[PDB]
Amino acid sequence: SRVAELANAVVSNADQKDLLRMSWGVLSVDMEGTGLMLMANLFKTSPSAKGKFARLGDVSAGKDNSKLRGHSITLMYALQNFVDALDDVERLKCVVEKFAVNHINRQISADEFGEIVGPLRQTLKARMGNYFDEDTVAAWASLVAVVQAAL
Amino acid sequence: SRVAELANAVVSNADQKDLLRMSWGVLSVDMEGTGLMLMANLFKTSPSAKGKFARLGDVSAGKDNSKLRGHSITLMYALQNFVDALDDVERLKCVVEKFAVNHINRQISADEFGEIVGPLRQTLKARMGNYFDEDTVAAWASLVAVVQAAL
Amino acid sequence: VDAAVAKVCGSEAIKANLRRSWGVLSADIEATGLMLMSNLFTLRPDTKTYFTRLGDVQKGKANSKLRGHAITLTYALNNFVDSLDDPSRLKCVVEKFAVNHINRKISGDAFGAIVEPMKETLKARMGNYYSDDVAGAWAALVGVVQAAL
Amino acid sequence: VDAAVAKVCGSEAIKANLRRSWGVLSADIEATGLMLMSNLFTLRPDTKTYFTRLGDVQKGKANSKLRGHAITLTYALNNFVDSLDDPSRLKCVVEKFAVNHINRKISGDAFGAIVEPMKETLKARMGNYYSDDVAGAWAALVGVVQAAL
Ligand code: HEM
Ligand code: HEM
Ligand code: HEM
Ligand code: HEM
Repeated sequence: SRVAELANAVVSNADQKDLLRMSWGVLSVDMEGTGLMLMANLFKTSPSAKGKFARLGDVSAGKDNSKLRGHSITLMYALQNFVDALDDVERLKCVVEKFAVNHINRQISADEFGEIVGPLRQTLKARMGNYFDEDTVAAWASLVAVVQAAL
Repeated sequence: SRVAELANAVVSNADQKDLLRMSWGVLSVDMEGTGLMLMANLFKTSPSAKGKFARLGDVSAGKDNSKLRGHSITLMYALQNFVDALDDVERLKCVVEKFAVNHINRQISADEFGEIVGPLRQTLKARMGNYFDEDTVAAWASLVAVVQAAL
Repeated sequence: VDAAVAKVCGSEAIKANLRRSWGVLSADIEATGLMLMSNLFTLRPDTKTYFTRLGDVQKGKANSKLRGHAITLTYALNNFVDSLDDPSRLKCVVEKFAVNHINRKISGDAFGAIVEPMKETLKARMGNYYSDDVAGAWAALVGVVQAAL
Repeated sequence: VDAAVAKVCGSEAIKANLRRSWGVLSADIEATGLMLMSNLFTLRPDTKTYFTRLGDVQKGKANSKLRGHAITLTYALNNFVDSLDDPSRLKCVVEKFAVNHINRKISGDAFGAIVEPMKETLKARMGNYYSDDVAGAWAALVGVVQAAL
């Protein structure tokens, strides 16, 4: 697999790390709200994803759906985990591998997992406003690609 | 060359980072109190330090001396600075070099700078309680030694 | 679950003690997780057989699957602590967490094996800032998960 | 100085704004410091003259002396934020940092050069969570130092 290669490449790329941490500083202000936003956007641009999340019930109901809420919050702590791993290759690798197993068990493939990038962009536009920059999206895409490699 | 060697060794030593961060969890609960304790211990074991810290006035007054409080608090953020630099060699080196410049300006020799280790040990023992260990002292001493190589 | 949540969220003291202890643990999230798991398997080796995917769990940080698990577990604690001001949030986070453990055949009684390991972890990491009320706070929080299982 | 301290410590709105903005900035202490210094020299190029020990301050992270400075500056901000519960702490911390700037012949007016640079740094790093009151909070904190200079 390319997990080791891509994990090493992310940890050694100071440019990208800066963009990840700066934007995470904004995304993490409201963990629940931002998690729910990411998921809302996912379901809007990948309607095929809705069925995969059937355990959650009405995935369009946002904060009024307790299971979607718990899911969306927990998703944001997975991203916090990744962000806190950006200075240690073997740490990043092992947490990526952990979450890959979670997704493998739901038959989520690499390109399926990639469907989060558009949602991340829309969420970054909402959260960054006039300071939005596409280079940050590319930074998140690079991190997402480490997980994709593990799937 | 020597600062680089020692800084690279700190960044490469994972076990030592664990000891630094664990002990930091206790030292940083009460930054002000811990700083004052560290300084009190320094003045106890180094008579000469009182003279070098002449700006601070009557250091025997401890927490009731405002200049000593301001100093002691800032000292603790300098230790936070070290703790936050353990995964980035160029970061650690620039932090150390800045510390060295400041202490050179205040006529502090390498031997004088090393007077902090005993005080740290006593402070660590006061805070770590039944879970003090000698190895944690050596971990802090490694950081002190990088600065000593620069002085 | 609602009543167990309220025992925690309705107590200023429990919330304060969870928050201050979490402050200490958060100085090293990875080491917290590894120590908690080490204490679990040392104090309660009977629980080792629940962990069939993680290889040799006694190998600690060198076992990458255990390491990834231990780190991630500590972010679950982070999430619980960050949920204290909103009972409905703590509820939905714990309910999700409970599904994960039910899927691994963990009962409430089994989950309670963590209490003494947690107390030891708290004592070791907090030094002279430990008090028994801190252990009480974490036992109450573990009780929320037990109520959900 | 006392009046300026009371304006900060006595206002829950200022304290809450300093704390929530610091929450964001602390996601990357080093990057915050480097961005603040970049904005200082960009929005107030007249201030470059004071920082010639640091060499080419325009080089950012690659300039190790600038980097070391920027990191230390950001921990000074961290210190201010942790001084909000005790007006006497804030006073003595401000007085300490004032001593340093007095000795570099930095006047109150000169020190105030940081305010617009800080405002732009806050906008850039907080995104939609920025508010004018956040900049006001930081200006009030800078005002304490200005009163001491
Ligand atoms: C940044 C991107 C993503 C992160 C960090 C992430 C993280 C997570 C986490 C932590 C869980 C809970 C795992 C468990 O408890 O077993 C989860 C569940 C899940 N994820 Fe993701 N995920 C991401 C993107 C996606 C995408 C794009 C899809 C599909 C299009 C996906 C499909 C799923 C499914 C089906 C579940 C199980 C839901 C359930 O029934 O509870 N994930 N994800
Ligand atoms: C871990 C060890 C140490 C660290 C990280 C450290 C860090 C610092 C810092 C950050 C300052 C404030 C600098 C400024 O604002 O200009 C300072 C001031 C000072 N330090 Fe240290 N220091 C350490 C050990 C020592 C020791 C052992 C001595 C003397 C025996 C010493 C003597 C001084 C003096 C004389 C000042 C100036 C105090 C004043 O008048 O404000 N330092 N130190
Ligand atoms: C404070 C206490 C605990 C926390 C915060 C915790 C948290 C977690 C988390 C977040 C996961 C990953 C869930 C997933 O991705 O599917 C997990 C997995 C697991 N937990 Fe716990 N747990 C705790 C105590 C226990 C105890 C006491 C047991 C057994 C008696 C237990 C048995 C398991 C098992 C078997 C897994 C699956 C491991 C795997 O293969 O990934 N947990 N735990
Ligand atoms: C919030 C605003 C500011 C804070 C908290 C601050 C804090 C500091 C700190 C902590 C140091 C390093 C002291 C040490 O050596 O340990 C420093 C150095 C310095 N500051 Fe500031 N400062 C601020 C704004 C300014 C501004 C606006 C100027 C000039 C217009 C200024 C001029 C300097 C100079 C000349 C030095 C010495 C740099 C060197 O040669 O190493 N500061 N400041």
